[PDB]
Amino acid sequence: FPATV
Amino acid sequence: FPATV
Amino acid sequence: GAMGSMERASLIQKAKLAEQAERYEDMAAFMKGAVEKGEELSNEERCLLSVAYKNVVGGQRAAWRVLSSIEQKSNEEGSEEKGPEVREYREKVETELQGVCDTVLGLLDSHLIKEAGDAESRVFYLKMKGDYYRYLAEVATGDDKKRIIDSARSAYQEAMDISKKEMPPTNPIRLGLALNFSVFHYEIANSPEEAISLAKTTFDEAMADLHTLSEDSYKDSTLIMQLLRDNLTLWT
Amino acid sequence: GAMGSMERASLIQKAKLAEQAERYEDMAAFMKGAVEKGEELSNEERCLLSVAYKNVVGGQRAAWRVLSSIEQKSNEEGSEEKGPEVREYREKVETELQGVCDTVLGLLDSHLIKEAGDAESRVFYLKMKGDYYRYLAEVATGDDKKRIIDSARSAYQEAMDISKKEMPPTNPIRLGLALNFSVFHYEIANSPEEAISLAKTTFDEAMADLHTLSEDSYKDSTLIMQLLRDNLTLWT
Ligand SMILES: *SCCNC(=O)C(C)(C)Oc1ccc(Cl)cc1
Ligand SMILES: *SCCNC(=O)C(C)(C)Oc1ccc(Cl)cc1
Ligand SMILES: CC(C)Oc1ccc(Cl)c2cc(C(=N)N)sc12
Ligand SMILES: CC(C)Oc1ccc(Cl)c2cc(C(=N)N)sc12
Ligand SMILES: [Mg+2]
Ligand SMILES: [Mg+2]
Ligand SMILES: [Mg+2]
Ligand SMILES: [Mg+2]
Ligand SMILES: [Mg+2]
Ligand SMILES: [Mg+2]
Repeated sequence: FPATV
Repeated sequence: FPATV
Repeated sequence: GAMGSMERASLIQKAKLAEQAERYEDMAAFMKGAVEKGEELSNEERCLLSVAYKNVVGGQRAAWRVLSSIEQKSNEEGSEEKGPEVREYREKVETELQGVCDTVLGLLDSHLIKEAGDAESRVFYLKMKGDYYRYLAEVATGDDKKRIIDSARSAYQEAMDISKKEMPPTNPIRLGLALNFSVFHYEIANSPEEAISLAKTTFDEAMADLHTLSEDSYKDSTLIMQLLRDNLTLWT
Repeated sequence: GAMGSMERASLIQKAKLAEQAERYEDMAAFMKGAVEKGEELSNEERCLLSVAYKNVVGGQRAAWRVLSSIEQKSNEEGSEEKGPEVREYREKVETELQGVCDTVLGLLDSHLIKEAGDAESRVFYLKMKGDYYRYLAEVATGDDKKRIIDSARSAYQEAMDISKKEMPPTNPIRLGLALNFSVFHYEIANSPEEAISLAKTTFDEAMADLHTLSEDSYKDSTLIMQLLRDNLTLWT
């Protein structure tokens, strides 16, 4: 999964 | 901490 | 509100303790109680609210994905029928996740966003609105799926418009918003090109502004820039 | 019982799904519902019950330790008074932990132990009884602390007596019981010598019985033997 903040 | 199962 | 009788300052203090103890459900409950006092939140308090709910919903999302994968494998050809239980349990987790998202969106709508005038607060809350509609979109399948996706898009777009007018390109909130809206494009809106373009332009514009920053600000901004680069590497 | 309307087999199936999704609170709730159907549990079902509650209470114990450490540091000389909040929140976690322990002890007493006649079931449940009284003892401070410790000791001792008569020295339940009773001696009963002696004798007697085992049984037994050795290394 891609990075999110 | 010591191991327990 | 079960936190109604606790002082605001005590709720904030306990949210910080809950974070140290990795008790994120408690942390979220304390921060909900703090928001419900009706006063605006500080920068640090916004971080506490976001961290708490991000961890709660992140765990729910991870579990939902495990269960949805099992459910998919059980519906393929040749799989043995095992009854309604996988679907039921996936639905249970999904309903709990949707409940948490509804709670966060409810705090944002009543009344965090409408009182948020500074960019650092308003962009932060609009980003959160986009994020929690995005989590609803991840599990949505019904008549309202397109409206859910569009609610996420609209919140992110308003946040982006403000961030570009009111924040420098290295501001970590602006960077994190762009990171997450880019993920929205890629994973939710079926717009991988927009996702890649947004991540690249955000990264490049931040790079060109790093020279203005102190060492500590540089560390903060480059941390999020690396996440943009990580996603670009995944996608190209 | 909120699980009262769900089939036993469905509860077991969902406990297994919850384990895969690392949803241990759900797993514990499903297994509680299964126990409350009133039928005895199989070997595998005993493992599901134990894993679920071990993970729930383990997380509570870890959080309690973090909070109790903060509370201790706040009571030292020179520390700034920060009000009742650390104590309150430690008490909140403690009360939840005690509630989980009471629930497990309640399942064991009503009526798992009294129907458990085979060593593999009875020793397992008596070990669990010792474990959950040990967790209560970790947080106890009142008039009943000695009685709580003695309840743990009594359950472990009965389990040990049966295990030595009815199980080979390499049986993993016998080994795990000895591992945990040894920890009880060291951490709860202030009996480090007994803890060390029990771990050593258990290890040595298991070593001498490994020759009787298949490759797969050997793997199971040596895994727990290494935990005994790990604790001995910590303690010597
Ligand atoms: S506000 C939460 C504290 N900040 C963080 O955890 C990291 C990821 C280091 O920074 C950001 C989080 C959220 C945003 Cl919108 C921007 C930076
Ligand atoms: S019964 C739970 C499944 N077994 C385990 O997780 C390990 C630790 C490998 O084995 C034992 C657990 C509990 C006991 Cl009492 C003995 C072995
Ligand atoms: C991860 C760090 C670098 O991001 C932050 C920036 C600023 C504040 Cl005030 C804050 C409070 C935070 C928390 N209790 N997690 S994190 C955080
Ligand atoms: C960790 C393993 C080697 O210990 C076991 C032995 C025997 C059974 Cl039947 C079983 C079921 C288990 C589970 N769902 N965690 S673990 C487990
Ligand atoms: Mg108050
Ligand atoms: Mg649904
Ligand atoms: Mg644009
Ligand atoms: Mg049934
Ligand atoms: Mg107490
Ligand atoms: Mg003895």
